Amino acid sequence: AETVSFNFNSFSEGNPAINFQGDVTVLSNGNIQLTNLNKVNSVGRVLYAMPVRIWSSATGNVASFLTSFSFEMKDIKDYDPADGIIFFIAPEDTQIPAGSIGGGTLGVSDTKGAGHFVGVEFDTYSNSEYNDPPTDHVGIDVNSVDSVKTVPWNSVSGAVVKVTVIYDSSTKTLSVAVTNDNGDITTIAQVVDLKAKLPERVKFGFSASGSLGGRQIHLIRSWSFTSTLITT
Amino acid sequence: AETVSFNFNSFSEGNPAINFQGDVTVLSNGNIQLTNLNKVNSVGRVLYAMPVRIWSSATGNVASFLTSFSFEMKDIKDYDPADGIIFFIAPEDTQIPAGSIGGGTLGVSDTKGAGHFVGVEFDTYSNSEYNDPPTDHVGIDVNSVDSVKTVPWNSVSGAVVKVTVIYDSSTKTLSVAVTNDNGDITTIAQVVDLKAKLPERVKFGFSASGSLGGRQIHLIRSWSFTSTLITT
Amino acid sequence: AETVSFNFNSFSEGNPAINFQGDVTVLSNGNIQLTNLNKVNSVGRVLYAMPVRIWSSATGNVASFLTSFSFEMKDIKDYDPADGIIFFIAPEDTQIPAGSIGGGTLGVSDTKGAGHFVGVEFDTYSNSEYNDPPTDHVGIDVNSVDSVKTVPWNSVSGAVVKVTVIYDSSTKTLSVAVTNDNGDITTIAQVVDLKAKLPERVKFGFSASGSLGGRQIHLIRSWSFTSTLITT
Amino acid sequence: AETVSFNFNSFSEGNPAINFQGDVTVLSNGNIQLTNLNKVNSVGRVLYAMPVRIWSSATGNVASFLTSFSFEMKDIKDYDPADGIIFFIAPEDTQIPAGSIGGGTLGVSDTKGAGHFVGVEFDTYSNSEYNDPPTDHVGIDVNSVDSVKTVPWNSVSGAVVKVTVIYDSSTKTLSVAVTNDNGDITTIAQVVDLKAKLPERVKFGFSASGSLGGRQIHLIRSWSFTSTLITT
Ligand SMILES: OC[C@H]1O[C@@H](O[C@H]2[C@H](O)[C@@H](O)[C@@H](O)O[C@@H]2CO)[C@H](O)[C@@H](O)[C@H]1O
Ligand SMILES: OC[C@H]1O[C@@H](O[C@H]2[C@H](O)[C@@H](O)[C@@H](O)O[C@@H]2CO)[C@H](O)[C@@H](O)[C@H]1O
Ligand SMILES: OC[C@H]1O[C@@H](O[C@H]2[C@H](O)[C@@H](O)[C@@H](O)O[C@@H]2CO)[C@H](O)[C@@H](O)[C@H]1O
Ligand SMILES: OC[C@H]1O[C@@H](O[C@H]2[C@H](O)[C@@H](O)[C@@H](O)O[C@@H]2CO)[C@H](O)[C@@H](O)[C@H]1O
Ligand SMILES: [Ca+2]
Ligand SMILES: [Ca+2]
Ligand SMILES: [Ca+2]
Ligand SMILES: [Ca+2]
Ligand SMILES: [Mn+2]
Ligand SMILES: [Mn+2]
Ligand SMILES: [Mn+2]
Ligand SMILES: [Mn+2]
Repeated sequence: AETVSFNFNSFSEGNPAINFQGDVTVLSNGNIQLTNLNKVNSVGRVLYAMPVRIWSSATGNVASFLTSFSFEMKDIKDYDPADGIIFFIAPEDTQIPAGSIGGGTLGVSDTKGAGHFVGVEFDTYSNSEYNDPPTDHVGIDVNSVDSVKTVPWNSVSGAVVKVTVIYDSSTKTLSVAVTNDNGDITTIAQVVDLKAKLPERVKFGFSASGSLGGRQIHLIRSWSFTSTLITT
Repeated sequence: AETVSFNFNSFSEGNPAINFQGDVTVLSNGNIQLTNLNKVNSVGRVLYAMPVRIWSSATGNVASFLTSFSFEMKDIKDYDPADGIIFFIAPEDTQIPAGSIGGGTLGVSDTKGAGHFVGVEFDTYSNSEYNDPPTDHVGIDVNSVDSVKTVPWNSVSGAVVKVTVIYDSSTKTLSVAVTNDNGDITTIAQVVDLKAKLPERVKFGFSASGSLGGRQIHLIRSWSFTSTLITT
Repeated sequence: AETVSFNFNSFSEGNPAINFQGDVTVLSNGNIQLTNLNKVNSVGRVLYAMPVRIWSSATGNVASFLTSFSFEMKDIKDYDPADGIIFFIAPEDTQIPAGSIGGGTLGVSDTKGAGHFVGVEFDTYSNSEYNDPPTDHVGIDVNSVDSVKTVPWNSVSGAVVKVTVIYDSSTKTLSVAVTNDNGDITTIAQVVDLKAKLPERVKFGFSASGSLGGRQIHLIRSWSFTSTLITT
Repeated sequence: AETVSFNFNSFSEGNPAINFQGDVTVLSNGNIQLTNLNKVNSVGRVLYAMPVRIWSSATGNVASFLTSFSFEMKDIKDYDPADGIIFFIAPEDTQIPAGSIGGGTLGVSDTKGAGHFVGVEFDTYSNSEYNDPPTDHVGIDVNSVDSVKTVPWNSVSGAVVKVTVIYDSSTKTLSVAVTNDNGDITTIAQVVDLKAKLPERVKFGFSASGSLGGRQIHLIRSWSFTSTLITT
């Protein structure tokens, strides 16, 4: 089988194994800070530089993957804690949408909320334009920030959140387990045909954004990942 | 919310949080050995002593849970490396089946391979009487060792295996991510309505067994667990 | 290490992790109400259902623990706001003393004030028969409600009180930090050898009581706890 | 009573409430990074700007206090993870020792390891010149980094540690509870006469240092404090 595996307990600007897009910046503590607190409509994204083959066009097999990462979102004086973080999968040539307004687009979609990607969003602001639930939530996104499915969640400022994601190729099931600071877990699963939605080779990464009045600290602390594609 | 969470990096006899059934033994390194290498049809089971309420008859809600554990199976001279380990969920009054023949029953079912439990098996011997695939495998079991679903797997002697399981109550999806020593991951997912198959109060644990000719070292090295039930 | 850890931000009847004894009742808001305002000499106790091994006779080791909890006492019309709440540790077979008169015994001692337990009381009535200080007070109790040591305190009706207790096994020191509604803190420390006073396995819990004329609302709002025993 | 209370969920340079000394720096995420990874023998300290009266020469009373804080230490490529962080109490005019060599001095003692301060150290390097234990450890220091008492500990890279400290004026006991990432707790308590070792007006703060070959990330994430002095 074809396996791609990597582990990051801290990051560094200059590490070729990672693509930095937008306002992303690396702190002296190794944390990746996605958005710039001073910029309006800030958008920052980080992608694993090596594209991953999530499915074979020859066998029709989709890859199974296991990934876990930890992030932290914190409030900053006088700004609404917005808009959130999104773990996404997109075509290998993905870039921040031209003229991105940040905000509820989470840095992965156009103004209508459309884009080419599959991801798990940790949404901390309710955008009625994208049919967001009234509270903070974790959502499964398929080519749109208008979630296919969401579950109520609570974003605690300064809290380190651990997330585990399992994608089972056979069932095409995407399940997420979120471990909040207080020990409680929040889960959400959704069948998503990766081969029908994305190209053979994709890139994995994170993205976050802010608006003029909505800004907060978005940090990726660590990230381990393993994908296995059966080639037979 | 109602959360039960525990983390075992090592075990020690005398700990009231752990119930031992059968040929279980605690090694000095803190590892648990499930079967006795000198006994015919050995069965060993370890359970979290406290019953967990996976669903509420009052709200009809089912709990979501996230658990990861690591184990090791090592061949011993002369015996067939069998029969494996099973991570199961059973009624709180669960006991080793009376007159258990061990072997392919994995210590959780009767001779016909039937019993009251839901589990994830790491089967290393092909029992045709229970329709086992021809190779080592991982399987989702529901009241039977005749798996509802299996996925080809490989048990490497002396290899430390890491497993992560997510049960999403909303979708009733049980997903398993197995990480082999060589970095490759194996996944298997299955929709299982815990509320329909199990009583409100259950116990979680591991069971291993052998036969006269089938014997091998079965080790549980660690186990972390978190279940969250919505009480409103 | 052998660690037992739990966290309760709210409670609900049916959670097997909790044992109720006496007139305990769970409110719709998730709070636990210890006594029944309509019963004479009411006594209500809640205990963590799983026995904890605070010390090993095999190693002579004693565990250290950190626990924090919040409670509230509210006066009711024209009953005496009596008699208080007590956080205690007792043998796992602990039951409300037979023929308990409640009142000043706080639900853990006999009529003479004797019992088998260690605890921290938040006393709101002064029982001369138990040598209570003339005012409300926090006290360290060892097998008796005739506190080994007390510190003046003031129970404010309707006020939420936060408590932090640290037990350092090495020095056998039990220190308590009580944070009042107004912001001030009250502390009390006392060396207590748990190994000498209690058996290896015990239970932690809260007890409250009243009498015929002494009754009030005793509420347990939250409770987090962690103990670690060195097994080596 | 005279009570001083403050709570920081994030810090920032320019906040008059805090004094910065040495190589301290405030990351955009609100975290305080005590040492400079690029400087040899780096020392950074942070203090609550306002001196706190711990004892009174008039009444002879000593204040009790409750304080908890969280920090994080993480390794950096090719540098020994040293030397650690220390929560200290010192005269209101306390300064980084003249000609400090950082390293095992933790930025509070001279070359011989002497200084005017009381503190709890989270020591990650074994300096035999100060009689350190052979492993990472937590220690109570009184005017010397030659801890009056230490307890075995383990500094996990990238893990967020929570510390709770209670000082009971009555028994003059200083007990510390350290909650590790894996949930285990470590405690240490020592009787310390603040009145005899420190002036009436003191300053609380954190200090960390490194050497040429010894460097690591030292972050202070949050800090709440409450001291109450009985003025009668
Ligand atoms: O409050 C945060 C949200 O802001 C929305 O945009 C605001 C913008 O921040 C404000 O300055 C003004 O222009 O009104 C806009 C419309 O609400 C974002 O659209 C939303 O995503 C949040 O970031
Ligand atoms: O070889 C391992 C398998 O043994 C099977 O039982 C054998 C037994 O070991 C042998 O001594 C003889 O009695 O024949 C039995 C039937 O094949 C178990 O049934 C199977 O589960 C494996 O353990
Ligand atoms: O007033 C509260 C105290 O009452 C004492 O008991 C009283 C009882 O309430 C009253 O009805 C009558 O029977 O006299 C008793 C003796 O004083 C309790 O002993 C004390 O603990 C408080 O609850
Ligand atoms: O390795 C960390 C320890 O370093 C010790 O100092 C070293 C110094 O880092 C190195 O450059 C060379 O000069 O040898 C010194 C002697 O060991 C510190 O004394 C110790 O506290 C640690 O930081
Ligand atoms: Ca949104
Ligand atoms: Ca089998
Ligand atoms: Ca009393
Ligand atoms: Ca040192
Ligand atoms: Mn959304
Ligand atoms: Mn099988
Ligand atoms: Mn009393
Ligand atoms: Mn030291």
